[PDB]
Amino acid sequence: NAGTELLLQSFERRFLAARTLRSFPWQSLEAKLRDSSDSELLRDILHKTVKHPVCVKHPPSVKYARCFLSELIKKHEAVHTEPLDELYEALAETLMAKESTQGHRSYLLPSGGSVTLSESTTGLVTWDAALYLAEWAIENPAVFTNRTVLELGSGAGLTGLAICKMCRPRAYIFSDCHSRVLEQLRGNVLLNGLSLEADITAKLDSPRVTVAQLDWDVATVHQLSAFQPDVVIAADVLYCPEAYYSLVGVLRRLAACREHQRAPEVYVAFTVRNPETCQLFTTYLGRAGIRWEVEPRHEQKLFPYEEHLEMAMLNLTL
Ligand SMILES: Nc1ncnc2c1ncn2[C@@H]1O[C@H](CSCC[C@H](N)C(=O)O)[C@@H](O)[C@H]1O
Repeated sequence: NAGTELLLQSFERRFLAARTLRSFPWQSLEAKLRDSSDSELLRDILHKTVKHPVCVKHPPSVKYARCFLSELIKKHEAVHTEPLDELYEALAETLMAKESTQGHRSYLLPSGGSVTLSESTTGLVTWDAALYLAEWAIENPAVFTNRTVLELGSGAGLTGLAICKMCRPRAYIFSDCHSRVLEQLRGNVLLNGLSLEADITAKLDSPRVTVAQLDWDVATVHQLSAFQPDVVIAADVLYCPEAYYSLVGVLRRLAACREHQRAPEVYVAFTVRNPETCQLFTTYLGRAGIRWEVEPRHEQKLFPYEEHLEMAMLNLTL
């Protein structure tokens, strides 16, 4: 019984997150369909995916839906041909009507809510390290509760939206330098029901959410002072070795910004796509006077990661 529930959770989370088709656990479904002639498992998969309420409100790209339903029909055809009307009617609905419009990826939260993002086809995508950092923030809510959080390179804003909906920060500052990324970020913040600080904030439960432009290369000590962060986080921001120096300079300025009172806690998570990345970043941090420790690997529970590469996260003392 436990295997079936875990399989259903896997299918739900992987379809909602629009993960790659090859990542779906088709072999466990094959075994379960071979052991039972009951199409109710396929029906439960149907209701937890294409007919899931969060999908119904924010559907993914129609291509994804039709490929998924075609492969699910193909897996249904191998076992006893008890025709399930719901699968074919749903595929009819997907195919018969509408256009591609825009895509959506949704991520479920422990509170029963969800984070819905309208990321499109490199900052316009939700990288895995964002999922990793969001999970870590969910399992360590004391770091952010009623705190001021500044994210460097928010991208689509998955991590920040998850933190705003799970850890109750006092204020959250999404920061990026690319204009289209910031536009999609504001659209995603409004899509998830969060009102910006410029707008009149209501009831003080809503965190003061701001989407500020913050280019790492020219960010001044005054501009960074203006934010007054208690925590600074970044995820998958180590794309090129040259940007290491820009990011380290930004952290340097951030510490220097408020010489009076202490420096904020800095957490940098990244996908280890090249060990040279981590080694070079650590050497630069040591040369700049920032101390660093490796945070322990946390069990990956909620979110389905795209590539399952080795994840890492550094706690930096400024
Ligand atoms: N020099 C710079 N200054 C400010 N932001 C930068 C930057 N260089 C890259 N970025 C931003 O950093 C992001 C890295 S992609 C990571 C996005 C997000 N953290 C996620 O994991 O989904 C991009 O969105 C890009 O816009």
